[PDB]
Amino acid sequence: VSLMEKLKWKIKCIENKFLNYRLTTNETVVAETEYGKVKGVKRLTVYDDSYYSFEGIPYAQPPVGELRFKAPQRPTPWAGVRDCCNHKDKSVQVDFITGKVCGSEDCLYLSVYTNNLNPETKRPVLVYIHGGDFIIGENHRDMYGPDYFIKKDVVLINIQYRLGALGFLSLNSEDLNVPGNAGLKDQVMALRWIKNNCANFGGNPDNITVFGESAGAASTHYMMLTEQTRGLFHRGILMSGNAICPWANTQCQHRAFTLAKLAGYKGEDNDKDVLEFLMKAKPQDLIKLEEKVLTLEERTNKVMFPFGPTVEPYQTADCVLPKHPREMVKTAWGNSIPTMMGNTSYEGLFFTSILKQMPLLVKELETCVNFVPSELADAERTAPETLEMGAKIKKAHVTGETPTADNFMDLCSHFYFWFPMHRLLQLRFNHTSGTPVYLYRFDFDSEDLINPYRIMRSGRGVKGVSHTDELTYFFWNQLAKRMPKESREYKTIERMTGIWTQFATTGNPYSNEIEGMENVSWDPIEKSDEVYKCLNISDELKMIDVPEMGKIKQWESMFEKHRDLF
Ligand SMILES: *[B]([O])([O])C1=[C]C(OC2=[C][C]=[C][C]=[C]2)=[C]C(Br)=[C]1
Repeated sequence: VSLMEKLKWKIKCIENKFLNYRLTTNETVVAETEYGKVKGVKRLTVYDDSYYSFEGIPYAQPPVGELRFKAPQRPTPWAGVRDCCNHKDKSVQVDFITGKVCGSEDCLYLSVYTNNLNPETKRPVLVYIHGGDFIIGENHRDMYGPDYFIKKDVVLINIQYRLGALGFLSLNSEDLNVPGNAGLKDQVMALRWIKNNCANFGGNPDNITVFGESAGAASTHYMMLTEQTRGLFHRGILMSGNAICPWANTQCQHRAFTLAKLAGYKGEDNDKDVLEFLMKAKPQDLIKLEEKVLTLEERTNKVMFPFGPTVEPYQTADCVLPKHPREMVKTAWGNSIPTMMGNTSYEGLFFTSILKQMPLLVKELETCVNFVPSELADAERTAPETLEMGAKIKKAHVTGETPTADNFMDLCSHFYFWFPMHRLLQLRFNHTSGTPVYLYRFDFDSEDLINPYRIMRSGRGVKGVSHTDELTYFFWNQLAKRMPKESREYKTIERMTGIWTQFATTGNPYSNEIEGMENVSWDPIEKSDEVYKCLNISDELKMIDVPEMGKIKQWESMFEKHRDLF
Protein backbone atom coordinates (compact mmCIF):
# COMPACT_ATOMS: atom_id res chain seq x y z
CA VAL A 1 0.00 0.00 0.00
CA SER A 2 0.97 3.67 -0.43
CA LEU A 3 0.22 6.86 1.47
CA MET A 4 -0.74 7.97 -2.02
CA GLU A 5 -3.39 5.32 -2.50
CA LYS A 6 -4.74 5.76 0.99
CA LEU A 7 -5.30 9.45 0.25
CA LYS A 8 -6.94 9.61 -3.19
CA TRP A 9 -8.93 6.44 -2.56
CA LYS A 10 -10.47 8.58 0.19
CA ILE A 11 -11.06 11.53 -2.16
CA LYS A 12 -12.62 9.25 -4.77
CA CYS A 13 -14.49 8.07 -1.72
CA ILE A 14 -15.32 11.78 -1.46
CA GLU A 15 -16.24 11.87 -5.15
CA ASN A 16 -18.24 8.70 -4.64
CA LYS A 17 -19.92 10.53 -1.80
CA PHE A 18 -21.07 13.52 -3.79
CA LEU A 19 -21.93 11.69 -7.03
CA ASN A 20 -24.14 9.22 -5.13
CA TYR A 21 -26.45 12.02 -4.00
CA ARG A 22 -26.14 13.88 -7.29
CA LEU A 23 -27.18 10.78 -9.24
CA THR A 24 -30.10 10.29 -6.88
CA THR A 25 -33.64 11.47 -7.65
CA ASN A 26 -36.32 12.62 -5.21
CA GLU A 27 -38.56 9.85 -6.53
CA THR A 28 -38.92 7.30 -3.73
CA VAL A 29 -41.03 4.16 -3.63
CA VAL A 30 -42.35 1.50 -1.26
CA ALA A 31 -42.36 -2.25 -1.89
CA GLU A 32 -43.82 -5.37 -0.29
CA THR A 33 -41.69 -7.85 1.57
CA GLU A 34 -42.96 -10.75 3.64
CA TYR A 35 -41.34 -8.98 6.61
CA GLY A 36 -43.02 -5.65 6.01
CA LYS A 37 -42.69 -2.75 3.61
CA VAL A 38 -39.36 -1.35 2.46
CA LYS A 39 -38.62 2.09 1.03
CA GLY A 40 -36.39 2.40 -2.03
CA VAL A 41 -35.33 5.32 -4.19
CA LYS A 42 -34.74 5.91 -7.92
CA ARG A 43 -31.15 6.51 -9.09
CA LEU A 44 -29.32 7.52 -12.27
CA THR A 45 -26.28 6.08 -14.01
CA VAL A 46 -23.62 8.14 -15.76
CA TYR A 47 -25.24 6.68 -18.89
CA ASP A 48 -28.44 8.61 -18.08
CA ASP A 49 -30.17 5.33 -17.28
CA SER A 50 -32.35 4.95 -14.21
CA TYR A 51 -33.24 2.27 -11.70
CA TYR A 52 -35.07 1.69 -8.45
CA SER A 53 -32.72 0.97 -5.57
CA PHE A 54 -33.56 -1.01 -2.44
CA GLU A 55 -30.53 -1.30 -0.12
CA GLY A 56 -30.17 -2.58 3.43
CA ILE A 57 -32.89 -5.21 3.29
CA PRO A 58 -32.26 -7.58 6.24
CA TYR A 59 -32.68 -11.28 5.48
CA ALA A 60 -31.55 -12.32 8.97
CA GLN A 61 -31.26 -11.18 12.57
CA PRO A 62 -28.15 -9.05 13.21
CA PRO A 63 -25.69 -11.78 14.24
CA VAL A 64 -24.50 -10.01 17.36
CA GLY A 65 -24.21 -11.09 20.96
CA GLU A 66 -25.05 -14.73 21.51
CA LEU A 67 -25.82 -14.98 17.78
CA ARG A 68 -22.14 -14.42 16.91
CA PHE A 69 -20.56 -17.42 15.08
CA LYS A 70 -24.07 -18.91 14.93
CA ALA A 71 -26.29 -19.87 11.99
CA PRO A 72 -28.44 -16.92 10.82
CA GLN A 73 -31.91 -16.50 12.32
CA ARG A 74 -34.99 -15.23 10.51
CA PRO A 75 -35.35 -11.47 11.11
CA THR A 76 -38.00 -9.70 13.19
CA PRO A 77 -40.82 -8.23 11.07
CA TRP A 78 -41.94 -4.63 11.36
CA ALA A 79 -45.09 -2.57 11.05
CA GLY A 80 -44.70 0.67 9.14
CA VAL A 81 -42.08 1.14 6.45
CA ARG A 82 -38.41 0.25 6.75
CA ASP A 83 -36.01 2.80 5.26
CA CYS A 84 -33.97 1.27 2.38
CA CYS A 85 -32.52 4.36 0.66
CA ASN A 86 -29.04 4.04 2.14
CA HIS A 87 -26.61 1.14 2.30
CA LYS A 88 -25.78 -0.67 5.52
CA ASP A 89 -22.24 -1.51 6.58
CA LYS A 90 -20.11 -4.32 5.17
CA SER A 91 -19.02 -7.42 7.09
CA VAL A 92 -16.12 -6.81 9.50
CA GLN A 93 -12.92 -7.02 7.50
CA VAL A 94 -9.49 -5.48 7.03
CA ASP A 95 -9.62 -2.65 4.49
CA PHE A 96 -7.32 -3.85 1.71
CA ILE A 97 -6.49 -0.17 1.04
CA THR A 98 -5.95 1.44 4.46
CA GLY A 99 -5.07 -1.72 6.42
CA LYS A 100 -7.53 -0.65 9.13
CA VAL A 101 -10.45 -2.83 10.21
CA CYS A 102 -13.80 -1.59 8.98
CA GLY A 103 -17.40 -2.75 8.75
CA SER A 104 -19.77 -4.10 11.37
CA GLU A 105 -21.16 -7.34 12.75
CA ASP A 106 -24.53 -5.93 11.63
CA CYS A 107 -24.11 -6.83 7.98
CA LEU A 108 -26.69 -9.42 6.91
CA TYR A 109 -28.36 -7.37 4.18
CA LEU A 110 -29.14 -7.63 0.47
CA SER A 111 -29.78 -4.96 -2.17
CA VAL A 112 -32.40 -5.16 -4.92
CA TYR A 113 -32.19 -3.26 -8.21
CA THR A 114 -34.49 -2.99 -11.27
CA ASN A 115 -35.27 -0.37 -13.96
CA ASN A 116 -38.98 -1.10 -13.63
CA LEU A 117 -40.86 -2.01 -10.48
CA ASN A 118 -43.95 -2.72 -12.59
CA PRO A 119 -42.80 -4.68 -15.64
CA GLU A 120 -45.42 -6.31 -17.86
CA THR A 121 -43.63 -9.67 -17.55
CA LYS A 122 -42.02 -11.65 -14.71
CA ARG A 123 -38.31 -10.84 -14.98
CA PRO A 124 -35.15 -12.98 -14.73
CA VAL A 125 -33.57 -12.60 -11.28
CA LEU A 126 -29.77 -12.45 -11.04
CA VAL A 127 -28.18 -12.89 -7.64
CA TYR A 128 -24.52 -11.91 -7.25
CA ILE A 129 -22.25 -13.32 -4.52
CA HIS A 130 -19.04 -11.29 -4.20
CA GLY A 131 -15.60 -12.82 -3.79
CA GLY A 132 -12.76 -11.56 -1.63
CA ASP A 133 -11.20 -14.81 -0.37
CA PHE A 134 -14.03 -15.06 2.25
CA ILE A 135 -12.30 -12.27 4.19
CA ILE A 136 -13.24 -9.07 2.30
CA GLY A 137 -15.96 -7.70 0.03
CA GLU A 138 -19.28 -5.87 0.17
CA ASN A 139 -22.46 -5.09 -1.76
CA HIS A 140 -21.83 -1.36 -1.77
CA ARG A 141 -22.28 0.23 -5.18
CA ASP A 142 -18.80 1.76 -5.01
CA MET A 143 -17.53 -1.70 -5.79
CA TYR A 144 -20.60 -3.44 -7.19
CA GLY A 145 -22.83 -0.84 -8.89
CA PRO A 146 -25.85 -2.25 -10.78
CA ASP A 147 -25.56 0.54 -13.38
CA TYR A 148 -24.74 -1.72 -16.35
CA PHE A 149 -27.15 -4.57 -15.63
CA ILE A 150 -30.11 -2.23 -15.19
CA LYS A 151 -29.77 -1.38 -18.89
CA LYS A 152 -31.28 -4.86 -19.21
CA ASP A 153 -34.78 -5.86 -18.13
CA VAL A 154 -33.80 -8.04 -15.20
CA VAL A 155 -33.80 -7.76 -11.44
CA LEU A 156 -30.32 -7.77 -9.87
CA ILE A 157 -29.74 -8.58 -6.21
CA ASN A 158 -26.35 -8.28 -4.44
CA ILE A 159 -26.03 -10.03 -1.10
CA GLN A 160 -23.70 -9.77 1.85
CA TYR A 161 -22.67 -12.61 4.13
CA ARG A 162 -20.41 -12.97 7.14
CA LEU A 163 -16.68 -13.04 6.37
CA GLY A 164 -13.57 -14.40 8.09
CA ALA A 165 -13.71 -15.87 11.58
CA LEU A 166 -17.09 -14.22 12.22
CA GLY A 167 -18.47 -16.17 9.29
CA PHE A 168 -16.50 -19.37 9.39
CA LEU A 169 -15.46 -20.31 12.92
CA SER A 170 -15.90 -24.05 13.41
CA LEU A 171 -15.85 -26.04 16.63
CA ASN A 172 -15.94 -29.79 17.03
CA SER A 173 -18.08 -29.75 20.21
CA GLU A 174 -21.74 -30.56 19.48
CA ASP A 175 -22.78 -28.72 22.66
CA LEU A 176 -21.76 -25.32 21.33
CA ASN A 177 -23.75 -25.12 18.06
CA VAL A 178 -20.83 -23.61 16.12
CA PRO A 179 -20.40 -26.26 13.44
CA GLY A 180 -19.01 -23.84 10.83
CA ASN A 181 -20.05 -22.25 7.52
CA ALA A 182 -22.22 -19.57 9.08
CA GLY A 183 -21.40 -17.37 6.07
CA LEU A 184 -22.62 -20.04 3.63
CA LYS A 185 -25.75 -20.29 5.78
CA ASP A 186 -26.14 -16.55 5.41
CA GLN A 187 -26.17 -17.17 1.64
CA VAL A 188 -28.82 -19.91 2.02
CA MET A 189 -31.10 -17.65 4.08
CA ALA A 190 -30.65 -14.81 1.55
CA LEU A 191 -31.46 -17.15 -1.36
CA ARG A 192 -34.63 -18.26 0.42
CA TRP A 193 -35.57 -14.63 0.94
CA ILE A 194 -35.04 -13.96 -2.75
CA LYS A 195 -37.27 -16.87 -3.81
CA ASN A 196 -40.09 -15.73 -1.53
CA ASN A 197 -39.83 -11.99 -2.25
CA CYS A 198 -38.49 -11.24 -5.74
CA ALA A 199 -41.98 -11.25 -7.27
CA ASN A 200 -42.72 -8.13 -5.23
CA PHE A 201 -40.01 -6.36 -7.22
CA GLY A 202 -41.02 -7.66 -10.62
CA GLY A 203 -38.81 -10.73 -10.64
CA ASN A 204 -39.82 -14.22 -11.74
CA PRO A 205 -39.20 -16.61 -8.83
CA ASP A 206 -39.23 -19.47 -11.32
CA ASN A 207 -36.27 -17.97 -13.21
CA ILE A 208 -33.40 -17.26 -10.81
CA THR A 209 -29.69 -17.23 -11.65
CA VAL A 210 -26.94 -17.18 -9.00
CA PHE A 211 -23.46 -16.04 -10.02
CA GLY A 212 -20.25 -15.00 -8.29
CA GLU A 213 -16.56 -14.47 -8.91
CA SER A 214 -13.71 -16.10 -6.89
CA ALA A 215 -14.86 -16.98 -3.39
CA GLY A 216 -18.22 -15.85 -4.81
CA ALA A 217 -17.94 -18.53 -7.50
CA ALA A 218 -16.94 -21.10 -4.87
CA SER A 219 -19.99 -19.90 -2.92
CA THR A 220 -22.34 -20.10 -5.92
CA HIS A 221 -21.20 -23.68 -6.48
CA TYR A 222 -21.68 -24.53 -2.82
CA MET A 223 -25.25 -23.19 -3.25
CA MET A 224 -25.58 -25.67 -6.16
CA LEU A 225 -24.19 -28.54 -4.10
CA THR A 226 -26.05 -28.28 -0.77
CA GLU A 227 -29.44 -29.90 -0.21
CA GLN A 228 -30.52 -26.79 1.72
CA THR A 229 -31.13 -24.88 -1.50
CA ARG A 230 -32.59 -27.53 -3.82
CA GLY A 231 -34.69 -25.95 -6.59
CA LEU A 232 -34.32 -22.39 -5.29
CA PHE A 233 -32.67 -21.32 -8.54
CA HIS A 234 -32.42 -22.43 -12.13
CA ARG A 235 -29.09 -21.34 -13.62
CA GLY A 236 -25.59 -20.98 -12.18
CA ILE A 237 -22.54 -19.06 -13.36
CA LEU A 238 -19.11 -19.80 -11.88
CA MET A 239 -16.58 -17.03 -12.56
CA SER A 240 -12.99 -18.06 -11.88
CA GLY A 241 -13.66 -20.58 -9.14
CA ASN A 242 -15.70 -23.50 -7.85
CA ALA A 243 -16.23 -25.56 -4.70
CA ILE A 244 -13.58 -28.14 -5.38
CA CYS A 245 -10.79 -25.62 -5.81
CA PRO A 246 -8.10 -26.55 -3.25
CA TRP A 247 -8.45 -23.10 -1.74
CA ALA A 248 -12.25 -23.27 -1.43
CA ASN A 249 -12.41 -25.47 1.65
CA THR A 250 -10.34 -25.86 4.82
CA GLN A 251 -10.43 -27.90 8.00
CA CYS A 252 -10.19 -25.09 10.48
CA GLN A 253 -11.60 -26.57 13.71
CA HIS A 254 -8.20 -26.34 15.44
CA ARG A 255 -7.62 -22.67 14.55
CA ALA A 256 -10.20 -21.11 16.86
CA PHE A 257 -7.86 -21.84 19.78
CA THR A 258 -4.98 -20.22 17.87
CA LEU A 259 -7.14 -17.14 17.23
CA ALA A 260 -8.16 -16.94 20.89
CA LYS A 261 -4.50 -17.25 21.89
CA LEU A 262 -3.51 -14.44 19.50
CA ALA A 263 -6.26 -12.36 21.11
CA GLY A 264 -4.94 -13.02 24.62
CA TYR A 265 -6.90 -16.02 25.80
CA LYS A 266 -5.51 -17.60 29.02
CA GLY A 267 -6.40 -21.21 29.76
CA GLU A 268 -6.45 -24.67 28.20
CA ASP A 269 -7.56 -25.75 24.74
CA ASN A 270 -11.22 -26.31 25.34
CA ASP A 271 -13.86 -25.47 22.74
CA LYS A 272 -16.34 -24.19 25.34
CA ASP A 273 -13.73 -21.93 26.91
CA VAL A 274 -12.33 -20.74 23.62
CA LEU A 275 -15.80 -19.87 22.34
CA GLU A 276 -16.68 -17.91 25.50
CA PHE A 277 -13.49 -15.87 25.06
CA LEU A 278 -14.13 -15.30 21.34
CA MET A 279 -17.75 -14.31 22.02
CA LYS A 280 -16.68 -11.36 24.21
CA ALA A 281 -13.74 -10.16 22.10
CA LYS A 282 -14.03 -6.98 20.08
CA PRO A 283 -14.88 -7.93 16.48
CA GLN A 284 -12.19 -5.72 14.99
CA ASP A 285 -9.58 -7.47 17.15
CA LEU A 286 -10.41 -10.96 15.92
CA ILE A 287 -10.48 -9.86 12.30
CA LYS A 288 -7.12 -8.04 12.45
CA LEU A 289 -5.45 -10.99 14.19
CA GLU A 290 -6.82 -13.39 11.60
CA GLU A 291 -3.82 -12.84 9.35
CA LYS A 292 -1.50 -14.39 11.93
CA VAL A 293 -3.46 -17.62 12.40
CA LEU A 294 -2.06 -19.77 9.58
CA THR A 295 1.09 -21.68 10.48
CA LEU A 296 4.24 -21.71 8.36
CA GLU A 297 3.40 -25.23 7.23
CA GLU A 298 -0.14 -24.24 6.28
CA ARG A 299 1.06 -21.22 4.22
CA THR A 300 3.60 -23.38 2.40
CA ASN A 301 0.84 -25.84 1.53
CA LYS A 302 -1.15 -22.96 -0.03
CA VAL A 303 -3.94 -22.53 2.54
CA MET A 304 -5.47 -19.21 1.51
CA PHE A 305 -7.47 -18.34 4.62
CA PRO A 306 -7.56 -19.45 8.26
CA PHE A 307 -11.34 -19.56 8.41
CA GLY A 308 -13.47 -20.57 5.44
CA PRO A 309 -15.92 -23.19 4.17
CA THR A 310 -15.41 -26.45 5.99
CA VAL A 311 -16.90 -29.91 6.30
CA GLU A 312 -19.10 -29.53 9.37
CA PRO A 313 -18.10 -31.92 12.21
CA TYR A 314 -21.72 -32.84 12.98
CA GLN A 315 -25.03 -32.29 11.24
CA THR A 316 -27.57 -29.71 12.32
CA ALA A 317 -30.85 -28.47 10.89
CA ASP A 318 -29.00 -25.77 8.96
CA CYS A 319 -25.93 -27.81 7.93
CA VAL A 320 -24.69 -26.76 4.47
CA LEU A 321 -21.63 -29.00 3.98
CA PRO A 322 -22.00 -32.44 5.58
CA LYS A 323 -19.22 -34.05 3.48
CA HIS A 324 -16.22 -33.14 1.33
CA PRO A 325 -17.24 -30.97 -1.66
CA ARG A 326 -16.16 -33.73 -4.08
CA GLU A 327 -18.54 -36.22 -2.45
CA MET A 328 -21.35 -33.65 -2.52
CA VAL A 329 -20.97 -33.22 -6.28
CA LYS A 330 -22.05 -36.87 -6.62
CA THR A 331 -25.68 -36.15 -5.75
CA ALA A 332 -25.76 -32.36 -6.19
CA TRP A 333 -29.11 -31.09 -7.43
CA GLY A 334 -27.27 -28.22 -9.14
CA ASN A 335 -25.63 -30.77 -11.43
CA SER A 336 -28.96 -30.61 -13.24
CA ILE A 337 -29.36 -26.91 -13.94
CA PRO A 338 -27.82 -25.04 -16.90
CA THR A 339 -24.30 -23.92 -15.89
CA MET A 340 -21.71 -21.53 -17.29
CA MET A 341 -18.08 -21.60 -16.14
CA GLY A 342 -15.08 -19.57 -17.14
CA ASN A 343 -11.72 -18.01 -16.40
CA THR A 344 -9.69 -15.00 -17.52
CA SER A 345 -6.80 -15.47 -19.98
CA TYR A 346 -4.04 -14.72 -17.42
CA GLU A 347 -5.63 -15.39 -14.00
CA GLY A 348 -2.37 -15.71 -12.10
CA LEU A 349 -1.29 -12.15 -12.86
CA PHE A 350 -3.45 -11.47 -9.78
CA PHE A 351 -0.58 -12.72 -7.58
CA THR A 352 1.85 -9.99 -8.68
CA SER A 353 1.74 -7.97 -5.44
CA ILE A 354 2.09 -11.10 -3.30
CA LEU A 355 5.01 -12.17 -5.47
CA LYS A 356 6.58 -8.73 -5.10
CA GLN A 357 6.52 -8.95 -1.31
CA MET A 358 7.74 -12.55 -1.24
CA PRO A 359 10.19 -12.90 -4.20
CA LEU A 360 11.54 -16.23 -2.93
CA LEU A 361 8.20 -17.80 -3.97
CA VAL A 362 9.55 -18.08 -7.52
CA LYS A 363 12.09 -20.64 -6.26
CA GLU A 364 9.20 -23.00 -5.54
CA LEU A 365 9.25 -23.69 -9.30
CA GLU A 366 12.71 -25.23 -9.16
CA THR A 367 10.90 -28.51 -8.39
CA CYS A 368 7.26 -27.39 -8.17
CA VAL A 369 6.70 -29.82 -5.29
CA ASN A 370 4.70 -27.26 -3.31
CA PHE A 371 2.11 -27.08 -6.10
CA VAL A 372 1.45 -30.83 -6.32
CA PRO A 373 -2.18 -31.44 -5.16
CA SER A 374 -1.90 -32.02 -1.42
CA GLU A 375 -3.85 -35.29 -1.57
CA LEU A 376 -1.04 -36.70 -3.79
CA ALA A 377 1.97 -35.11 -2.07
CA ASP A 378 3.83 -36.38 1.00
CA ALA A 379 4.04 -34.22 4.09
CA GLU A 380 7.59 -32.88 3.68
CA ARG A 381 7.17 -32.98 -0.12
CA THR A 382 10.48 -34.88 -0.40
CA ALA A 383 9.26 -38.28 -1.67
CA PRO A 384 10.58 -39.26 -5.12
CA GLU A 385 6.98 -39.67 -6.31
CA THR A 386 6.34 -36.09 -5.28
CA LEU A 387 9.44 -34.88 -7.11
CA GLU A 388 8.15 -36.76 -10.18
CA MET A 389 4.71 -35.15 -9.91
CA GLY A 390 6.27 -31.72 -9.49
CA ALA A 391 8.35 -32.31 -12.59
CA LYS A 392 5.15 -32.70 -14.57
CA ILE A 393 4.02 -29.26 -13.40
CA LYS A 394 7.48 -27.82 -14.00
CA LYS A 395 7.52 -29.04 -17.60
CA ALA A 396 4.13 -27.38 -18.11
CA HIS A 397 5.11 -23.86 -17.02
CA VAL A 398 8.85 -23.38 -16.70
CA THR A 399 10.09 -21.95 -20.00
CA GLY A 400 13.83 -21.50 -19.30
CA GLU A 401 16.59 -23.09 -17.20
CA THR A 402 15.47 -20.92 -14.28
CA PRO A 403 11.82 -20.18 -13.48
CA THR A 404 10.69 -16.56 -13.77
CA ALA A 405 7.99 -14.40 -12.19
CA ASP A 406 5.73 -15.09 -15.13
CA ASN A 407 6.26 -18.82 -15.04
CA PHE A 408 5.05 -18.55 -11.46
CA MET A 409 1.89 -16.66 -12.35
CA ASP A 410 1.08 -18.93 -15.30
CA LEU A 411 1.33 -21.95 -12.99
CA CYS A 412 -0.92 -20.12 -10.51
CA SER A 413 -3.57 -19.86 -13.23
CA HIS A 414 -3.73 -23.63 -13.34
CA PHE A 415 -3.26 -24.50 -9.66
CA TYR A 416 -5.98 -22.16 -8.54
CA PHE A 417 -8.39 -22.10 -11.48
CA TRP A 418 -7.99 -24.17 -14.64
CA PHE A 419 -7.06 -27.53 -13.11
CA PRO A 420 -9.91 -27.49 -10.52
CA MET A 421 -12.28 -26.49 -13.39
CA HIS A 422 -11.19 -29.54 -15.35
CA ARG A 423 -11.58 -31.83 -12.31
CA LEU A 424 -15.09 -30.51 -11.64
CA LEU A 425 -16.19 -30.83 -15.27
CA GLN A 426 -15.04 -34.45 -15.28
CA LEU A 427 -16.46 -35.30 -11.84
CA ARG A 428 -19.79 -33.70 -12.73
CA PHE A 429 -20.00 -35.57 -16.06
CA ASN A 430 -19.98 -38.80 -14.03
CA HIS A 431 -23.04 -37.79 -11.97
CA THR A 432 -25.13 -35.38 -14.08
CA SER A 433 -28.57 -35.26 -15.66
CA GLY A 434 -27.01 -34.36 -18.99
CA THR A 435 -27.86 -30.67 -18.71
CA PRO A 436 -25.45 -28.38 -20.60
CA VAL A 437 -22.38 -26.58 -19.27
CA TYR A 438 -20.90 -23.70 -21.30
CA LEU A 439 -17.33 -22.42 -21.04
CA TYR A 440 -16.16 -18.85 -21.51
CA ARG A 441 -12.63 -17.46 -21.58
CA PHE A 442 -12.43 -13.80 -20.73
CA ASP A 443 -9.68 -12.29 -22.81
CA PHE A 444 -10.43 -8.58 -23.05
CA ASP A 445 -7.53 -6.40 -21.94
CA SER A 446 -7.88 -2.65 -21.28
CA GLU A 447 -6.18 0.02 -19.18
CA ASP A 448 -8.77 2.72 -19.98
CA LEU A 449 -11.40 1.27 -17.64
CA ILE A 450 -10.46 -0.53 -14.39
CA ASN A 451 -11.66 -1.62 -10.92
CA PRO A 452 -10.11 -1.29 -7.42
CA TYR A 453 -8.71 -4.84 -7.35
CA ARG A 454 -6.30 -3.69 -10.08
CA ILE A 455 -4.50 -1.83 -7.29
CA MET A 456 -4.49 -4.90 -5.06
CA ARG A 457 -2.72 -6.83 -7.81
CA SER A 458 -0.38 -3.85 -8.35
CA GLY A 459 -1.37 -4.25 -11.99
CA ARG A 460 -1.56 -0.51 -12.58
CA GLY A 461 0.07 -0.78 -16.03
CA VAL A 462 0.60 -4.49 -16.80
CA LYS A 463 -0.44 -6.58 -19.82
CA GLY A 464 -2.89 -9.47 -19.67
CA VAL A 465 -6.28 -10.29 -18.21
CA SER A 466 -5.90 -10.97 -14.51
CA HIS A 467 -8.26 -12.60 -12.01
CA THR A 468 -11.11 -10.04 -11.33
CA ASP A 469 -10.33 -7.97 -14.47
CA GLU A 470 -13.73 -8.94 -15.90
CA LEU A 471 -15.70 -7.40 -13.00
CA THR A 472 -15.08 -4.00 -14.58
CA TYR A 473 -17.43 -4.87 -17.43
CA PHE A 474 -20.20 -6.11 -15.14
CA PHE A 475 -20.36 -3.62 -12.34
CA TRP A 476 -19.97 0.08 -11.87
CA ASN A 477 -17.36 1.07 -9.31
CA GLN A 478 -16.00 4.34 -7.92
CA LEU A 479 -13.07 4.23 -10.37
CA ALA A 480 -15.24 3.81 -13.49
CA LYS A 481 -15.95 6.51 -16.10
CA ARG A 482 -18.62 7.10 -18.68
CA MET A 483 -17.15 5.54 -21.80
CA PRO A 484 -17.93 6.50 -25.43
CA LYS A 485 -20.68 4.29 -26.89
CA GLU A 486 -18.19 3.37 -29.61
CA SER A 487 -15.37 2.35 -27.27
CA ARG A 488 -14.06 -1.21 -27.06
CA GLU A 489 -14.79 -0.99 -23.31
CA TYR A 490 -18.39 0.09 -23.74
CA LYS A 491 -18.93 -2.61 -26.32
CA THR A 492 -17.59 -5.25 -23.86
CA ILE A 493 -19.95 -4.08 -21.08
CA GLU A 494 -22.85 -4.60 -23.44
CA ARG A 495 -21.57 -8.00 -24.57
CA MET A 496 -20.87 -9.24 -21.05
CA THR A 497 -24.12 -8.10 -19.42
CA GLY A 498 -25.81 -9.27 -22.61
CA ILE A 499 -24.50 -12.83 -22.49
CA TRP A 500 -25.11 -13.00 -18.74
CA THR A 501 -28.72 -11.85 -19.05
CA GLN A 502 -29.27 -14.11 -22.10
CA PHE A 503 -28.01 -17.10 -20.15
CA ALA A 504 -30.08 -16.11 -17.12
CA THR A 505 -33.24 -15.89 -19.25
CA THR A 506 -32.89 -18.99 -21.41
CA GLY A 507 -30.14 -21.22 -19.97
CA ASN A 508 -28.30 -20.73 -23.26
CA PRO A 509 -25.67 -17.94 -23.47
CA TYR A 510 -25.89 -17.46 -27.24
CA SER A 511 -27.84 -14.63 -28.81
CA ASN A 512 -27.51 -13.37 -32.37
CA GLU A 513 -28.74 -10.05 -30.91
CA ILE A 514 -25.26 -9.58 -29.37
CA GLU A 515 -22.70 -7.62 -31.40
CA GLY A 516 -19.88 -9.87 -32.57
CA MET A 517 -21.74 -13.14 -32.00
CA GLU A 518 -23.11 -13.69 -35.53
CA ASN A 519 -20.60 -16.38 -36.62
CA VAL A 520 -20.49 -17.80 -33.10
CA SER A 521 -21.69 -21.36 -32.50
CA TRP A 522 -21.51 -21.83 -28.70
CA ASP A 523 -21.89 -25.51 -27.89
CA PRO A 524 -21.68 -26.95 -24.39
CA ILE A 525 -19.01 -29.39 -23.23
CA GLU A 526 -19.81 -33.09 -23.75
CA LYS A 527 -18.62 -36.04 -21.66
CA SER A 528 -16.99 -37.46 -24.82
CA ASP A 529 -15.07 -34.22 -25.53
CA GLU A 530 -11.29 -34.61 -25.40
CA VAL A 531 -10.61 -30.91 -25.93
CA TYR A 532 -12.72 -28.19 -24.29
CA LYS A 533 -14.23 -25.49 -26.50
CA CYS A 534 -14.94 -22.02 -25.09
CA LEU A 535 -16.24 -18.63 -26.17
CA ASN A 536 -13.10 -16.51 -26.14
CA ILE A 537 -14.19 -12.98 -25.30
CA SER A 538 -11.79 -10.36 -26.65
CA ASP A 539 -12.23 -7.49 -29.10
CA GLU A 540 -13.76 -10.29 -31.15
CA LEU A 541 -16.02 -13.08 -29.90
CA LYS A 542 -14.66 -16.41 -31.13
CA MET A 543 -15.29 -20.10 -30.40
CA ILE A 544 -11.88 -21.71 -29.82
CA ASP A 545 -10.33 -24.80 -28.28
CA VAL A 546 -9.28 -23.84 -24.73
CA PRO A 547 -5.62 -22.85 -25.09
CA GLU A 548 -4.90 -24.03 -21.59
CA MET A 549 -5.92 -27.60 -22.51
CA GLY A 550 -2.39 -28.98 -23.06
CA LYS A 551 -1.25 -27.77 -19.66
CA ILE A 552 -4.50 -29.05 -18.17
CA LYS A 553 -3.77 -32.61 -19.42
CA GLN A 554 -0.24 -32.28 -18.11
CA TRP A 555 -1.55 -31.55 -14.58
CA GLU A 556 -3.99 -34.44 -15.04
CA SER A 557 -1.10 -36.83 -15.66
CA MET A 558 0.02 -36.44 -12.03
CA PHE A 559 -2.94 -38.75 -11.31
CA GLU A 560 -1.85 -41.52 -13.68
CA LYS A 561 -1.03 -43.88 -10.78
CA HIS A 562 -3.92 -42.58 -8.59
CA ARG A 563 -6.92 -42.34 -10.90
CA ASP A 564 -9.36 -42.85 -8.02
CA LEU A 565 -8.29 -39.52 -6.54
CA PHE A 566 -8.61 -37.44 -9.74
B1 LIG B 1 -11.06 -14.45 -4.87
O1 LIG B 1 -11.28 -12.83 -4.81
O2 LIG B 1 -12.02 -15.06 -3.67
C1 LIG B 1 -9.50 -14.84 -4.47
C2 LIG B 1 -8.72 -13.95 -3.77
C3 LIG B 1 -7.43 -14.29 -3.41
O3 LIG B 1 -6.69 -13.33 -2.69
C4 LIG B 1 -5.49 -13.76 -2.13
C5 LIG B 1 -5.47 -14.60 -1.03
C6 LIG B 1 -4.26 -14.98 -0.45
C7 LIG B 1 -3.08 -14.48 -0.99
C8 LIG B 1 -3.09 -13.62 -2.08
C9 LIG B 1 -4.31 -13.26 -2.65
C10 LIG B 1 -6.92 -15.52 -3.80
C11 LIG B 1 -7.72 -16.42 -4.49
BR1 LIG B 1 -7.09 -18.12 -5.05
C12 LIG B 1 -9.01 -16.07 -4.84
